[PDB]
Amino acid sequence: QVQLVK
Amino acid sequence: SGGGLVQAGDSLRLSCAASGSTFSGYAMGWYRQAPGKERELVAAITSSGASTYYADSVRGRFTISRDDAKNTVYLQMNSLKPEDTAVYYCAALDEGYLDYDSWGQGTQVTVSS
Amino acid sequence: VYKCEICKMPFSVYSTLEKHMKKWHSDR
Ligand SMILES: [Zn+2]
Repeated sequence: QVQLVK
Repeated sequence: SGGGLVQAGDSLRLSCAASGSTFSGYAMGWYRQAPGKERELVAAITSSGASTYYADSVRGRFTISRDDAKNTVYLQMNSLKPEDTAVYYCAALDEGYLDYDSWGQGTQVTVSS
Repeated sequence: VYKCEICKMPFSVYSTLEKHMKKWHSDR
């Protein structure tokens, strides 16, 4: 996993 | 689209995506670091997507889903409460215990009322 | 109630640890 958005 | 600051009753949707196809063959989970507590598994989904886990506090309100084709996992958060305030992360269930450092970056969700 | 050290999922005594490992830590 790397980036999480919103 | 601005930030994670919202009020109770509002809904948000979180996504977690990575290059390649790394999430395939692994069950995935959404974790949160609320002020005061250690990690909480908020929702999980098996490798096939056939089965689903939800923490008691969010069951009925949150929804987890995966798209291995896009290497992306989702958490649909309806009816936010102030107790939902945390940093949110996604990880392989095989890696739920690793240091936050080795995880991604994480997004704040901040609910008000 | 037992927490899993890998995922921190709670299971009850009506689903054993080895069932957790097969369902949630293998290939579904
Ligand atoms: Zn586990």
